[PDB]
Amino acid sequence: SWEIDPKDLTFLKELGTGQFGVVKYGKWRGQYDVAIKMIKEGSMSEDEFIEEAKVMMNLSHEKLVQLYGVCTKQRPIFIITEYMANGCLLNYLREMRHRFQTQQLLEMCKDVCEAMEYLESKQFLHRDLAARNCLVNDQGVVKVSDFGLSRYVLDDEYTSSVGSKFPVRWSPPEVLMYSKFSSKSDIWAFGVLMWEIYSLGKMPYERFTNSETAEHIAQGLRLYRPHLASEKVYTIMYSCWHEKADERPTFKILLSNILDVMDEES
Ligand SMILES: Nc1nccn2c([C@@H]3CC[C@H]4CCC(=O)N4C3)nc(-c3ccc(C(=O)Nc4cc(C(F)(F)F)ccn4)cc3OC3CC3)c12
Ligand SMILES: Nc1nccn2c([C@@H]3CC[C@H]4CCC(=O)N4C3)nc(-c3ccc(C(=O)Nc4cc(C(F)(F)F)ccn4)cc3OC3CC3)c12
Repeated sequence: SWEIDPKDLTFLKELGTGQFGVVKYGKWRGQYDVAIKMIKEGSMSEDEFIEEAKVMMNLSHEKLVQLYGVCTKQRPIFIITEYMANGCLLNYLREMRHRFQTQQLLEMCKDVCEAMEYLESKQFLHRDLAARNCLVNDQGVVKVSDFGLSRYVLDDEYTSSVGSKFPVRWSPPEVLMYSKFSSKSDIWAFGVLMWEIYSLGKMPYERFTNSETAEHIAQGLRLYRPHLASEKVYTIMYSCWHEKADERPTFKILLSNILDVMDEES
């Protein structure tokens, strides 16, 4: 192995600063488009991160951002992945110029759902699913990335429910109260991600702080219907937020629900 020779990279454009590193667009061996992510020095538990990155090189799905290889014989480490020309899903949703149809928003949900069903089938949790960790290619296809990487973050503001950078707004009650992660905490976050999509990238619980969000969820209260979601779309995202984790659906059930709504609506 998975080691790419960094001398085979041509850097063409600075894409900016993403979460945990700078990303560049470039080519590999003069021909192939790639994204090159330079992992910020001191941000990750490096040996654990590299070992898991190499295991993850064996994952492949049309709706997962493909990992190609790594460059670990110098610092910063580089991760070489599929290049997603339309960038981060959250930024993309927030651009009102796109004038999305709701059928396009439901297709974005389905793309993510397929990717998560595949990760679950391979025994992987995402652990930080959110629009900010999804990317959009030149054809408008949404794919999931950054699966599992929260496990290697060294900054304590990101790693426990008490932290300022912890994804409180994408967490179920058992995560906020007891740090209980499971396939069902990924299901809850997926429902929040459908809410982000149908809200065109609004922050979940936008009028609340993280502390107030945790209290809201502790009182059994939830997000409410985005204007663009139909009653059936809202029923699907809401089903992800059952207080009892065992009552939440699986990704395979959500996928069936989404396809049924697509056929019915649009
Ligand atoms: N592939 C990309 N293509 C185009 C743009 N991209 C950006 C932009 C950065 C600037 C901001 C600014 C605005 C914008 O659109 N932005 C997006 N980040 C990535 C990107 C590249 C690599 C990985 C990456 O290395 N992922 C990874 C790596 C592993 C590992 F191998 F390490 F294990 C496992 C799982 N996933 C993740 C990426 O984006 C994260 C999802 C949002 C990419
Ligand atoms: N890593 C994989 N693991 C398992 C399955 N895989 C599949 C399946 C093929 C059958 C279909 C059918 C059904 C299914 O699930 N499918 C998926 N493709 C890849 C895979 C995808 C992309 C690249 C890839 O493009 N790699 C790359 C790319 C570059 C670049 F040129 F971009 F720079 C440089 C270096 N490496 C490499 C792949 O596997 C080979 C073993 C490593 C992988």
